Amino acid sequence: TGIRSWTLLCTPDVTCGSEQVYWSLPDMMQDPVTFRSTRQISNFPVVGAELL
Amino acid sequence: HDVTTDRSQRLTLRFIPVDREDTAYSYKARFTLAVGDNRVLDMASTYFDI
Repeated sequence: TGIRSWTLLCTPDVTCGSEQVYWSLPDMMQDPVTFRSTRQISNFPVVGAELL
Repeated sequence: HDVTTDRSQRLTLRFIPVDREDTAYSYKARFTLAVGDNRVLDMASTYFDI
């Protein structure tokens, strides 16, 4: 119930690591395989996962 | 007879955005318009509201 159960020891990383970013050039690809479109800066249609 | 309706569909409605920007230099909108099936919408009689 102490330490190992909910928390862990790891080798430290400077930034959050490799978090999945959702880059797109959506106007050209209507929707690649499974995506719905709404064009402004709230929910851009994704074209895959990239590395920041 | 044929250029007139007898169905329960409206004429004037009010649309609202969900999760919209509220910043000092940019104030954005998200009017997710989904016009009813077998029903047209004239845009020259359509405007916003402050």
